[PDB]
Amino acid sequence: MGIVEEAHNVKVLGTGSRFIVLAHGFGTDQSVWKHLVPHLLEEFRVILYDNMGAGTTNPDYFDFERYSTLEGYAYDLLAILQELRVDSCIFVGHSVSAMIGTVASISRPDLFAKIIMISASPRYLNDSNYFGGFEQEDLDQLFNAMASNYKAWCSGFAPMAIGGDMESVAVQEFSRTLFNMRPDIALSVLQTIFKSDMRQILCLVSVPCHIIQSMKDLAVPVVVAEYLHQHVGTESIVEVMSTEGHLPQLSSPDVVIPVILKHIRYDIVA
Ligand SMILES: CC1=C[C@@H](O)OC1=O
Repeated sequence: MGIVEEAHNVKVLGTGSRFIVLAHGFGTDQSVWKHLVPHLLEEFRVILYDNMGAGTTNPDYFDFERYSTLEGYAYDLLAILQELRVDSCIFVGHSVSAMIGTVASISRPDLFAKIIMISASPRYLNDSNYFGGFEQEDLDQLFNAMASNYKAWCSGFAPMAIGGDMESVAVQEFSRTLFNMRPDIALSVLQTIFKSDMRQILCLVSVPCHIIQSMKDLAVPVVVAEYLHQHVGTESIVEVMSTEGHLPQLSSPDVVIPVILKHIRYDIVA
């Protein structure tokens, strides 16, 4: 394996000709895609990778300056796509990875045939002019909790992010990946995500975007999906699903997998 492949736990599965890249969100890893991957093996070559800072990655590679902005993660994605020699791909970014691929696509639009966003937001904090879902006090509270008892925070956060029954399998799975992060990395990364503001780069997007989210998502009001639709600088489409949860591809795969497959297969009218 190449040096980049190894560092990000890169996997390339399936026997298709076209590439599809699945990029996971905060607190989880490439296993979040477990219900989707079996349906792509015949049509594509599926690229899975882990973000630096996930519990599956080496904590000594986490460079706090590099990842102080989402650009740092976008550089990692480009490096992965280069090492693998992708010509073009369909990119599926979950949570923060939606914006990471968006940033990457502005530097290299040739690499991206289409972006599919799941549980995406360009900004979580409110503005007298924009509703992201959170005030600064909400954040201060979250971070005080994380810093004071990470193990306890993971147990209470997991059911909230996942939604539905608090003793479900998906909650256990997310709870476990959450606690596998080094607490100071988890704290730093979630702060970086919650403070971010990508609104101004949306009009520069030149790759069509499919914007998918649960109707009940603790971190993404439904109006943020409309916001991304309005401000993305090219063709885009919204699909709000009748599901609850920030990781719906994991907690409601029976419902969510067909939606993602639909947006992989069909294209938006130019
Ligand atoms: C999983 C997730 C949390 C959200 O705030 O952004 C993400 O990446």
